[PDB]
Order: sequence, then structure tokens, then C-alpha cells
Amino acid sequence: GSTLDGPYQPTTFNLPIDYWMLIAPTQIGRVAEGTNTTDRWFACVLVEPNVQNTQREYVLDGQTVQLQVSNNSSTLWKFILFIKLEKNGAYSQYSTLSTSNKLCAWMKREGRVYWYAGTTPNASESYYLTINNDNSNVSCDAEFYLIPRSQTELCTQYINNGL
Ligand code: NA
Repeated sequence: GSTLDGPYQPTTFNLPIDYWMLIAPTQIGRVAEGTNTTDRWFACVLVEPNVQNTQREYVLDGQTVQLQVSNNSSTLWKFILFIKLEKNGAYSQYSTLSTSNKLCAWMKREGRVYWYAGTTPNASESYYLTINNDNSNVSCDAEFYLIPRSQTELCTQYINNGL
């Protein structure tokens, strides 16, 4: 089998730059979130297949919020990436990952958070938001793995084909 660094237990930590955090939830709902403390609070949530347009509640940055979600695939899971831009603001949707594998991943580099988006087996790190704070903490509700940038090809492989 594949050999990855992890699984690590759910925790909050200063994710080092240049490592993919490959997150492996077992439950739908909130998966992980992070912030630069100033103008970016980002979060990903997991939505099961075959979900008609609806408002669900998630506790993001400690607050219970209602967000509109949907997943019109009968087979693929869907991670949704939400971001709010000020402490007291509302979250908007920025990216998605439709997947048969239920894994998502992001990396802090170049002042940005890169995120795997698209539809497996052809998801890629095509989306990023800007944080400009290398000490931005991430809080993860799921087990996760860390993959150095030298093995980005492996992260891509795991996202798209499973471990
Ligand atoms: Na949809």
C-alpha cells in the first residue's frame, strides 16, 4: 500500500508551509477550518451524494451559521470551500471538490492556501485564496496526513484514486 505521514488525530496547529494537509473525514459536515486572524476565515464542509438545494447549519469560527448547499451527483461526495473576509462577516462559497474518495487537501505556500478542486479522478490544485500569514492555524475535525511538496504528485494520486 501507499505510505503517508499520518494519520494524525484531529487537532489545531500551525500547519507548516509547503505541506499538503490531506484530510480524511468519516462524517459529513464541518471538516476543517483555518484563519489568518485578520481577513480570512476559511472552512471546508462535506456533503453526501444526492442532496437537493437546502440550508444546513455549521459551526464556523465558533458561530452557528446557515449555508446553502447542494450535491446533484448520485454517486460523488462534495467538499465545499467557504470563506469569510472579516470577523463579523458572512461566508461565501469559493470552490468545490466532487469526489469518489472523500479526501480533500490544502497547502500553505506563497502567501496562499492552495486547494484541490474539480471532479475526481481529475481534481487538481487549481484554486487558491490569499492569506499572507505563514503562521495561520488550521483546526481539523478529521484525521489527516501531511505530504511534502516534493510528493505533490502523490497527493494528486491520493485525492483522485484514494490512498
Ligand atoms: Na449541486
